[PDB]
This record gives sequence, structure tokens and C-alpha cells, in this order.
Amino acid sequence: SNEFTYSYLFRMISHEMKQKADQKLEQFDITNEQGHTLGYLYAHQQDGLTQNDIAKALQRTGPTVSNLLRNLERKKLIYRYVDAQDTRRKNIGLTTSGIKLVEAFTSIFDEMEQTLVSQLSEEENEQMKANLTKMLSSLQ
Amino acid sequence: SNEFTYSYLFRMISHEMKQKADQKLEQFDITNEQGHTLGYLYAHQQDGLTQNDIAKALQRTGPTVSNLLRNLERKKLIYRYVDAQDTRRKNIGLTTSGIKLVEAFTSIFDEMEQTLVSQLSEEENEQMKANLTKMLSSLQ
Ligand SMILES: CC[n+]1c(-c2ccccc2)c2cc(N)ccc2c2ccc(N)cc21
Ligand SMILES: CC[n+]1c(-c2ccccc2)c2cc(N)ccc2c2ccc(N)cc21
Ligand SMILES: [K+]
Ligand SMILES: [K+]
Repeated sequence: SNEFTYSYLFRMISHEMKQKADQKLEQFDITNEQGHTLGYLYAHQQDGLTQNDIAKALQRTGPTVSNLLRNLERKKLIYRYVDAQDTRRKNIGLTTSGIKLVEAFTSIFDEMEQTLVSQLSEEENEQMKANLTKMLSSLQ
Repeated sequence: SNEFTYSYLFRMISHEMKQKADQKLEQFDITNEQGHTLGYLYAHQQDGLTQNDIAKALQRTGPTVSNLLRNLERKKLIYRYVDAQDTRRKNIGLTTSGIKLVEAFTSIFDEMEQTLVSQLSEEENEQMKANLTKMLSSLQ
């Protein structure tokens, strides 16, 4: 409808999506930082990740990353295994519970997006995302 | 672009609009409640508003409204004048500084909206607002 400002519609949609996601998030009890770490591992552990690599990629310091990985390992969401190429070296990866956790978190957003996408045709979705991007561009 | 989720675009646009509005808002130093009161007065003072009317419309109690109007009157943003129809009665309205303040606040959003609207054609804007409303509908 034309009775609403873009500000209102965007505020409400964003608020609602946030509320749903948050209500879904309160049962993980894991840190934002740790969530980002687990997601990075989900996306890149096939590269054989070391602590330093995680530090660089996360743009955090070594001891902070150490703290995170220590806490995640305590929770049994990650583990360290001997490198297949070089048995001298160790790599960090997800455990089963970690993979499950990342997939759940991600499924929340994938389902939300799919819900939104299914309301419009492919062309309508394409036009919508393009106009949204133009608008945001107009906001910077 | 299709590389972004609706969640991202809506979060960013809403965040940005919020940041701009807030940065514009920090120089009024007046309450949210008082802002709403002043806006209601801007929209309806021609009806000859009484304290009770404001209470009903704002869905607040009498003494709370009294507190608000007391503070607004202290700041010289509102005033009480004798009713033209019934000199027995008094009405609440904006002063000059109040009208100016409401117009400034409102101009922030009108300008923001106009900025957003000018990026798209009228048909594009109409389609966009309609799809946004459908989507929000899909979120409730
Ligand atoms: C970095 C995004 N992010 C956030 C997050 C951090 C800050 C603000 C907003 C959301 C997050 C927040 C909570 N509570 C739980 C899990 C995650 C998470 C999990 C995985 C991932 N790949 C990114 C994640
Ligand atoms: C009621 C909207 N609202 C809010 C507001 C309140 C709560 C949350 C968000 C914005 C507001 C917040 C500040 N700081 C200053 C002025 C106003 C305002 C002013 C006029 C109006 N007609 C509505 C107004
Ligand atoms: K790895
Ligand atoms: K009045």
C-alpha cells in the first residue's frame, strides 16, 4: 500500500525477522563470536584450518581466538585432528554436534529467505532485490 | 543483486535509516512521548484539543498526560487558549517553536522517503510497496 513509508515497511519487516530469528537463537546459548567461528569452520574446514588461519580470517588476535576455540572445544563443538598431508601438523574442524548446530542456525535464515522468495515470481524477486540494492546504495 | 538475503537488505536499509534519523534526533532533547504528543497536536489541534482528549487518543492516564503537558509547556512548545465557541473552556495547542519542531522532525522522514521514492518510477514504487506489504503479511 502507498499509505506506508519505506521506513515503516523496512523497520517492521526487519524487526519481525529479527524477533523470529532471536526466538530461534535463545536455545543455543553460544556466543556470537563462537557462532561466526563455527560458521567459518563449516565453510572452510575442508581447507585444513589452523588457529592462525582462523585469527587472520576472523581479524582477531591469537589469544582471543585461543579463548574461543578453548570454549568451543570444551563444549565439544570442535576438535583437532592430525593433518593428512603432514602428520607433523594439526587442523581444527567441526564435530557432529557442531555441524548440526551450524546447519540449524543457517536453516533458520534459509527458511526465512525461502518464505520471502516464495511470495514473488523469479523476475519479481530479481527486480525487488535490485531495487533494494539501489535504494541502500542511495542510503550511503 | 541476488547474492544478498532479504534479511540482509532490510536489516541494512533499516539500520541506515535509523542511524540517519537518530543523528538528526539528538538535537531535540525531547521525549519520545512528548514527540508523539506534539505530533498529535500538529495533526488535530484544529479540533480544539483538551487534556482528556489527548489522554484518550494517546491511550495514557490523566496524570501522566498532565506530566507531559506540564513539561512541554515549561519548554514553551505548547500553550492553552480560551475556546472560541465557549469562553468557559480551554484548549491545548502548539506554539510557534512547537510547530517548527514537529515540522523539522517530520521533514527528516519526508526527505528520507522522497529520497527513496525518487530512485524508482511511480509504477516501480507501487509494485515495491505492494510486494513489501505482501512480504510483511507473510511474516505475521
Ligand atoms: C556473526 C553472525 N552470527 C551471529 C550474530 C552475531 C552478531 C550479531 C548478530 C548475529 C550469531 C549470533 C548468535 N547469538 C548465535 C549464533 C550466531 C552465528 C552463528 C553462525 C554464524 N555463521 C554466524 C552467526
Ligand atoms: C512516536 C514517534 N516519535 C518518536 C519515537 C518514539 C519511540 C520510538 C521511536 C520514535 C520520537 C522520538 C524522539 N526521540 C523524538 C521525537 C519523536 C517523535 C516526534 C514526533 C512524532 N509525531 C512522533 C515521534
Ligand atoms: K580443518
Ligand atoms: K486545540
